[PDB]
Amino acid sequence: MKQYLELMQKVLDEGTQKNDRTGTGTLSIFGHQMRFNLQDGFPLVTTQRCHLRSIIHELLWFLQGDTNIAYLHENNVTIWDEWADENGDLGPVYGKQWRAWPTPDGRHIDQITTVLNQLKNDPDSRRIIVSAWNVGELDKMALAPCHAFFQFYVADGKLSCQLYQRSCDVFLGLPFNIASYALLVHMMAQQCDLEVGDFVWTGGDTHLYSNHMDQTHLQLSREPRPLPKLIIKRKPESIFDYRFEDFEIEGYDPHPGIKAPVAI
Amino acid sequence: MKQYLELMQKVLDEGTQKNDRTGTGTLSIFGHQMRFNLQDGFPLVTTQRCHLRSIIHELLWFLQGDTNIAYLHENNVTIWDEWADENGDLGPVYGKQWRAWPTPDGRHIDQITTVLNQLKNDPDSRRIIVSAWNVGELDKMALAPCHAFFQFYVADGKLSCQLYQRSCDVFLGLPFNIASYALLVHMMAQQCDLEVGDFVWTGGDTHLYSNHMDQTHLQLSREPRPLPKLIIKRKPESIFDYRFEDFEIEGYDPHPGIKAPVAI
Ligand SMILES: O=c1ccn([C@H]2C[C@H](O)[C@@H](COP(=O)(O)O)O2)c(=O)[nH]1
Ligand SMILES: O=c1ccn([C@H]2C[C@H](O)[C@@H](COP(=O)(O)O)O2)c(=O)[nH]1
Repeated sequence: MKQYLELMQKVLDEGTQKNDRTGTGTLSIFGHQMRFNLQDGFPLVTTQRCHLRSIIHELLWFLQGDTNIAYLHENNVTIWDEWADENGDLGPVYGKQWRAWPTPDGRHIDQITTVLNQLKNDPDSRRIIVSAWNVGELDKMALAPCHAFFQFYVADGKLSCQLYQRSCDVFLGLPFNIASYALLVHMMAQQCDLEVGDFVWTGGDTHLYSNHMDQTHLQLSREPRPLPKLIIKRKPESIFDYRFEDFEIEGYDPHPGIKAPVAI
Repeated sequence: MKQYLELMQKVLDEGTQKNDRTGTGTLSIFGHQMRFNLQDGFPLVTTQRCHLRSIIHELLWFLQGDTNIAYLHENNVTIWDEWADENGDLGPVYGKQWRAWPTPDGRHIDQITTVLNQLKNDPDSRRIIVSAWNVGELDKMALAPCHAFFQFYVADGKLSCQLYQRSCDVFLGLPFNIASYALLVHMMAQQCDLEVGDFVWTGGDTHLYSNHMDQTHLQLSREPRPLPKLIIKRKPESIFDYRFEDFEIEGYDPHPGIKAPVAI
């Protein structure tokens, strides 16, 4: 995508050498923002083939408030294997904070339902927020939330959403983080009878790993193709009733996939 | 300031009519980001006189973990009077979340000290974050945090900071939110022996109230003056030991102040 490739070029031209936790260096910039008008089409990177299958199951899993990978395994989705323990537990990550944020007084807060209530009853609210940054449970999580905080907004019958991502691997992580939240905006809007608006991506430490230089130059030489269109085949009774097969992406014609290896 | 006036013009040209909770309409945009190189000077609006006295005491108060306005009153700072109850309590707002985020297991998390520890021991960390968005305590707060979440970043000996502000009154709130966090970046950097870098402001619902149109046009006709320089007179033993008199702003020559009335 145009916005995506411009970011890639910006990290190359303006990034500072910065080390990560494993010791692999990165080229990093701090603070960036991109906007995607969802009416122009589904924001799925075309300059390299992205497989949506995993994204969709992962999102459905988050909505379930599930933090054990069993559901992912029944569908042979292995993207969280790296972090799970022998029982397949990840600790109180995303889904748990979204659906059951624990309070000091013994309650569990359903932020997803809270957000739906606000979108239907008080759409002008400037506090329609979901946060996975639960300070008191950070130590128990396999990993600290990257996509930590997001806010919804309604104006003229259009649902917009801004995500704050504290850390971002532009090559390997970003394509998937964008498609994931754009998808959630489409589900949310369908359930609230609103049109889709903008998905605003805001990043903190936005970077490219130094061992991904050839892959980046290769993708930077490719030309963006038309964006696909997302179609939701049915309208479930609630946000927790979607199923994998309800979604179809039409018109997605990507350039070949590029492999990016990681150090251990 | 240039970035500030450009935002003001953008809300006028691109904002959508949106109602707020009191019923006063606003012109609103969603998602905006500005960057301030703190080495270029202290980001205090010059196209209208801003009084830093209140900003400074409020910040010192936040750092104390104090949520009762008594300290503000001893210094005749009344900016929180509107929200306090008869005892002068605001509930678990900013200072309490910053210094004593309560966990379900009975602990109180000092996010400010946590952040200092990381800046000194693990400066490359991509998780140096402070959040006031404590979902479990929102109902008890006089008001939901506007400046909800911020992240620090170190690269080449420079301390940068990005604030996520969910809601923003460009005329009345913004000048003060910027100066407040820029000040905190200077204190933080002094305590960690780092140079100051960039303060990145990211906003959610960014707006101007409709009864502030004349004031906005008046400020938009003024020319930005040189930015002042902040000087910190001494180096306290810790981040909790600053005092009002440690700060001096030099070279601040603002245009006259503009009053903006609010509906009740
Ligand atoms: O959804 C995700 C999850 C992780 N990352 C990246 C950012 C980093 O390169 C790494 C996490 O490192 P820490 O940031 O946490 O340290 O993975 C993403 O880009 N997106
Ligand atoms: O630090 C602050 C605190 C409040 N506001 C503004 C944003 C809104 O105009 C109002 C809060 O309204 P709600 O957003 O909460 O609804 O005050 C700021 O700009 N800055």
